[PDB]
Amino acid sequence: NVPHKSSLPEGIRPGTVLRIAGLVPPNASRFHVNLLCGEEQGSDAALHFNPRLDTSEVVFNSKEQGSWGREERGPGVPFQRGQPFEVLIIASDDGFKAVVGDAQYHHFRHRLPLARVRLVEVGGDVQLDSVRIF
Amino acid sequence: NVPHKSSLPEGIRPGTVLRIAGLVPPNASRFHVNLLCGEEQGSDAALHFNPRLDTSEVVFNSKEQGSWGREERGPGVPFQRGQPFEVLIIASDDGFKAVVGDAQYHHFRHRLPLARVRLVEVGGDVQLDSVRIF
Ligand SMILES: OC[C@H]1O[C@@H](O[C@H]2[C@H](O)[C@@H](O)[C@@H](O)O[C@@H]2CO)[C@H](O)[C@@H](O)[C@H]1O
Ligand SMILES: OC[C@H]1O[C@@H](O[C@H]2[C@H](O)[C@@H](O)[C@@H](O)O[C@@H]2CO)[C@H](O)[C@@H](O)[C@H]1O
Repeated sequence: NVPHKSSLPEGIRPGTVLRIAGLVPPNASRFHVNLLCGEEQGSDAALHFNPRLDTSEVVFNSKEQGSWGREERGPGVPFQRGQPFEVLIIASDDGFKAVVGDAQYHHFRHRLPLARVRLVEVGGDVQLDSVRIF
Repeated sequence: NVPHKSSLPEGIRPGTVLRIAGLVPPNASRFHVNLLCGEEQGSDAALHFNPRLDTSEVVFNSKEQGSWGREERGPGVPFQRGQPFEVLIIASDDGFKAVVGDAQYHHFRHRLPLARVRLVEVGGDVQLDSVRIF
């Protein structure tokens, strides 16, 4: 389906909320939500949120000068092929809160400063009904 | 018809999201969402979100020492009788962002210090499905 890419020219502040509503295809493998620091290829990523249906896992990480940081994995997979989903990604001064459904799924401490974030990206095996930045 | 009242023993910070999902009765006059700083009757209100189906308006305000403050009004009423709704109240360093539907509605700029808030209440003419604090 069409992916999402949107600029955040001033960055984001504690209280920024990214809301993604969609539907994991019935034969999906994996999709992702990126908060990048530029339009450049493989740019630094303050957050990489990667639900993996094929391997039954959800990986969190950051990227800096082309090398990945230490992965963090959440408890379980709050996604199912063929089911719709609602994701909130909430920026605090300490980290990102990943809310799936009606419960917080994981908390990802910042590695890159918030003010360096300048681009949001949503793609993969995912059908998107709405992407909003509040 | 049941009202929601839950304590925030650790308070709220920037990056906190208050999600409310419910339905407005077909005979509703008003319902309210309050962020109070204690369980006192007539406690100080850092925020008071008051949709009104009878006078067709949405009022924001703050209470301090029993006295209401300056009233702020949103553009229109994104609520209807006999219709479901979703409301996001997002706390940041500057104020509270009120989102209704899938669109930013209004921004209430802080009056009380955010650290005062220790309690959440939802009452009035409203039928609640979920009230989550992320
Ligand atoms: O961490 C984000 C990236 O992970 C890469 O895959 C990891 C894999 O998760 C890990 O288990 C091991 O196999 O090494 C790989 C990288 O070192 C993904 O390929 C990449 O797309 C990101 O998701
Ligand atoms: O909204 C704060 C309080 O307003 C009270 O009614 C106000 C009214 O909104 C205002 O237009 C003016 O006429 O003074 C009235 C009395 O303060 C509500 O009765 C109260 O519940 C609060 O909502």
